[PDB]
Amino acid sequence: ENPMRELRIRKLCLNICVGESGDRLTRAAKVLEQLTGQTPVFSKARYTVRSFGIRRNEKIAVHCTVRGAKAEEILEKGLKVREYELRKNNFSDTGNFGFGIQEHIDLGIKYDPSIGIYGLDFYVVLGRPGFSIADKKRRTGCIGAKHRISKEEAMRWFQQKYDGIILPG
Amino acid sequence: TNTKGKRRGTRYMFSRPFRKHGVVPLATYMRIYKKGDIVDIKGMGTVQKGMPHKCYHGKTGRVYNVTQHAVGIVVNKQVKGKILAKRINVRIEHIKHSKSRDSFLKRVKENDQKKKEAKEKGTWVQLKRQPAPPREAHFVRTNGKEPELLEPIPYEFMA
Amino acid sequence: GRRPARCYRYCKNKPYPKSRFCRGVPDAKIRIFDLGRKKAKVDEFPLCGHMVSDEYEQLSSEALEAARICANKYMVKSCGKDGFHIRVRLHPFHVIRINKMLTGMRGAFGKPQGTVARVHIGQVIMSIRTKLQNKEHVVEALRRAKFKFPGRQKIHISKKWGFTKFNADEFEDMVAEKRLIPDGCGVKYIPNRGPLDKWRALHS
Amino acid sequence: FVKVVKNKAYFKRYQVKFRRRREGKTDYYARKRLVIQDKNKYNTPKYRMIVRVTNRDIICQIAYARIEGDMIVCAAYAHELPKYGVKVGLTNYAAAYCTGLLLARRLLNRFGMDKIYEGQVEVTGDEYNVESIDGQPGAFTCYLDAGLARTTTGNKVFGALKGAVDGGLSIPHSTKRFPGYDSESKEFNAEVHRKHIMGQNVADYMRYLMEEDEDAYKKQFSQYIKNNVTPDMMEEMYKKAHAAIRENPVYEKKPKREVKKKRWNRPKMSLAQKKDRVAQKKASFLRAQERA
RNA sequence: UAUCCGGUAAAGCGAAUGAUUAGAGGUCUUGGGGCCGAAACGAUCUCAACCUAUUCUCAAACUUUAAAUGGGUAAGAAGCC
RNA sequence: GAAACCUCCCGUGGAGCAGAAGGGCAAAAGCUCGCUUGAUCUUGAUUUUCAGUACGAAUACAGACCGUGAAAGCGGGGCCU
RNA sequence: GUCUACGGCCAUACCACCCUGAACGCGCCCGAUCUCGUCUGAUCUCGGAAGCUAAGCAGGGUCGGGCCUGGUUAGUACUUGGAUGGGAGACCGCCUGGGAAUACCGGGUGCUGUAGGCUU
Ligand SMILES: [Mg+2]
Ligand SMILES: [Mg+2]
Ligand SMILES: [Mg+2]
Ligand SMILES: [Mg+2]
Ligand SMILES: [Mg+2]
Ligand SMILES: [Mg+2]
Ligand SMILES: [Mg+2]
Ligand SMILES: [Mg+2]
Ligand SMILES: [Mg+2]
Ligand SMILES: [Mg+2]
Ligand SMILES: [Mg+2]
Repeated sequence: ENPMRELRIRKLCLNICVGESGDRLTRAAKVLEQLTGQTPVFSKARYTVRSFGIRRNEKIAVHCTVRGAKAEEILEKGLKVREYELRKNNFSDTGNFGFGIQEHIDLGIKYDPSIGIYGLDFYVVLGRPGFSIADKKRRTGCIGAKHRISKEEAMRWFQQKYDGIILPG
Repeated sequence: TNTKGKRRGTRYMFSRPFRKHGVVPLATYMRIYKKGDIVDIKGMGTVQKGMPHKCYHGKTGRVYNVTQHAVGIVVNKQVKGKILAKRINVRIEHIKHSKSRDSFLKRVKENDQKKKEAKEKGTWVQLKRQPAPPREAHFVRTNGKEPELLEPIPYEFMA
Repeated sequence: GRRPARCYRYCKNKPYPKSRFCRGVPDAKIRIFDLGRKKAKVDEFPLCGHMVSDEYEQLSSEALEAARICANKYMVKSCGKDGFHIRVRLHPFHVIRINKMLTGMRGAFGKPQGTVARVHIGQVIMSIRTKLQNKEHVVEALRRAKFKFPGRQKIHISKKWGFTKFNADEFEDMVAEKRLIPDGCGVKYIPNRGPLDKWRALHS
Repeated sequence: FVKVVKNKAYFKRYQVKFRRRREGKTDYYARKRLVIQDKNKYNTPKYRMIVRVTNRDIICQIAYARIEGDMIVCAAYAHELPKYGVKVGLTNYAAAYCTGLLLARRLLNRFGMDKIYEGQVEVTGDEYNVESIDGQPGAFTCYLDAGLARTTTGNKVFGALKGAVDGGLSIPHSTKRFPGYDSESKEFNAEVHRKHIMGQNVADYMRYLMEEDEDAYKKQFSQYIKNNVTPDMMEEMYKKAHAAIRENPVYEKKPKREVKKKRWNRPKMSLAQKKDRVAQKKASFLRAQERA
């Protein structure tokens, strides 16, 4: 009989790290645009790495955050591709979870020989009502303690909500 | 030979005390210095505009000018043989009221009270101060119990 | 090779530790500041025989080594290999300089010759713990080690249990209640203060 | 496991920030600039028209800063506007205007400058500012203290400012962030602003919802529908309120008494009790373990 | 007699910075070498660095503390009301 | 993959602020944007070296013309040396 | 009793976890037409008032850490002035005045200004 300790999805985060810049990256942006229904953002590199073939301030990856119903919908698709299996290690200690998908066409998008096959990275930030305190401007605060989402508490949400398994190992 | 640099040897002088860095609390800025107010300079690292020179740190002096956010202040500085009253412009943050004078003002106020009163009475009262005199004749009552004997203690080597 | 100890005896200079500034310091002769059965519990070695200085002088790193060896060698021959623990309690930190002469006194400021420890009057140099059986052998072990130092030092037997800070008359009583708790060579002192869950680990 | 970030040492070296900075209220960087005087002014005040928008409220205060703690010359709230006419939408721009007006009028009645400095009555919305009349006591002057409000075009803080200005306080302002200014052109309307002042932006949204879907309108404007406040009744309502404010701004409080004087709180536990508690826990721990 | 200033002596390092001994505890990390293991955070040691309480000893160019001696002002008619 | 990008949490500053080092700095003095030319024109006063002369460097004002900001303000080069 | 707004001094106010919060407030909260701003109404801005004290916030708790303040440490360390004092020196004792700091052990754990609520 809890009132508003209702574990919800705060945001879903998506990124395609191509590590190439120029055209490959712009091509991947289109895929994220098709999936989410919103322009994404290019993230540039922190610094040069000669092994990976990237340069400081060169555009490596493209990412985008989705919130609310659209986020819920795209999360569902991602889980359908994964077949509603996650692991113990997939949940973070902070009560969030994430998972990859090995190719975006499995969600529900058409391939193209140009616009190829970009795999991507679902990360789900769970939350609760009254989590905004942390990031609002004026009378900020920390979200108590018996309020923070444990790893276990997010696992049981996922087991309930999306009917998942959470396999061991 | 030493460097003539302005801030040479102010590693500890202009350095905010332990756990008192950060914002300068506002009372500092919002208290009024008139002309002729005795004021004790004390540099402060945070505010760097209008710092006084290291020689005048610790020195007290009187105010002779009051600009927007600074105060001209006559101080005495010694120079080998000769003392030079000289006038420096220090930004408020490096300055306090010297309480030195206030105890005197209190004493004048007490004398004026004690001069208005005790005039219609006739009994003239001690107005001047007087140094701590010899501590008077008095009895010490060793009430019942005798005094406690104190032997010096025998040596032993601890460490 | 190196100078006589004579010249670098008295504590003349300010302390000149090996640091950012003082570098290219050749390493100290003494290195192992303790030996014997150092893996021994408080209760199986209570004696605490110190060698205490009586001059404000400098002991060379070389001297401290020689003294240690001297004391350890005799301890082993006397009682046994694993019947004592010796703690040297002066590390050579102070660096000691050497203006060398193949120009004259122009620009003289030394290179680091070596290291040295400064000792105050009443400060401890070496210390040994063993059994109440073995008082005599400790005394002679330190006596022998005196001859490797300059100046004058007394050998003194403490009123403390082992190498602890706790008076040996009170030790056993403090242990049983649980003011004190064994902790390798040392002994952890538990006070009142700490949350009551710490208290509940003891008394159980 | 990891290195414990917060040791004894950490706390030992740690400096707390100021209380109001911790609490997340006072921007001390801005406060220094805002509030202190030029020393050659000496003991003359420096007033600020504080404006703070709460979730359900709008507070406007005028205050100078004394060393004991900044003193409030005069204050007006949004929850007073029920007296004057405004029933609902009290955190809204139009109410913010009223609050700021009310404040200005209240201040002016204290100094006897109610009759002088009538200010702007018709409510144009345009650039207005109060010239001090010669041979008469000068206009009151204060500065706008926004606080931690992101001052952007159309912030209710400036609504209160506008109200005060129209009330007759010489507060300096541009019109760059009155709602009506166009960022991609750089001119002011002052008809757009007028509408916002008289709740027409609310009224229109009230009309747009009723047209679209009844259920949403009913949800969004429940307390508007209760009390009977229609879209076409809106503009008039605010104009009446302004006139009521203008005619009498004075505050009379309520004569509060008949208090039981009881402790809702919990008093602090005495040393001896705490000293006892631990002894009981110790005893309890011993007696419990001497069984199993 | 009031009232400011100070960072030397001392002290401290279970307080920061830097140095530094030892055992207790810790698969935190992980390793490199082992021994018993096909191999296994399996068992057993080990030495690396890191950490949890403790412990030994230090600093002209470190310091939470912090003296003695010391430097300003002030102690009225150019002042009060 | 120890290192690419994203996310949550801890984080008194252990980073950064052109350079030596010291001080100073967290809804900044750091970073990222937006608009700019107070690094402009002009009297004196003062400080620092001091002989209490210069230079340099600085501090407080005052008069102009500007910038910026909703505004209080801040700005006549570089957080201070 | 206590809160809100703006505060002063800036830990006796900090941190950790635990409990309790009447009424008014403060909040979370529900929306995005307009204003405004985002990759994203998350923040920011705006329009609200269906829920709820879960969280923030307040009050209390912990043989809590920290901080504040006493003791102890100790008349110890150090130190002004003095001697044809000692000592081969290193250093030490005395006289004359001044006099600290850890460890260890206690107590305390925000005060309060202006303006406006509530407990009528
Ligand atoms: Mg020879
Ligand atoms: Mg020398
Ligand atoms: Mg601001
Ligand atoms: Mg010095
Ligand atoms: Mg020293
Ligand atoms: Mg000018
Ligand atoms: Mg700069
Ligand atoms: Mg929202
Ligand atoms: Mg709550
Ligand atoms: Mg609760
Ligand atoms: Mg405590």
